[PDB]
Amino acid sequence: KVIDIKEIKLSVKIAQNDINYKVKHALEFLEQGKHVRFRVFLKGREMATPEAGVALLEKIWTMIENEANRDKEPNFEGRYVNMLVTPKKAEGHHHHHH
Repeated sequence: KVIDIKEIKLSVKIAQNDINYKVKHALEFLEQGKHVRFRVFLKGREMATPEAGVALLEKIWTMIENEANRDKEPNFEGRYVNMLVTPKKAEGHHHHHH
């Protein structure tokens, strides 16, 4: 595959500073025309509530929605809640290789 995708991980019990830092890189990779897969693993106690991961991911989406497109919704599947964002620089079609 020519499409390289970065899978950035987060946690329910995560610092906001860490989230902020991660969305920065997420945006930069999007600017490269790549995809970032946000995956969150429920630590243990919060594993009883999948919505915790969903809410975390939604916050991320809120932060980067300015330069990111939403590929799908965050959902709990395989003990990981994942959401994917497509770069807004997509559909260039001719915008590659100088």
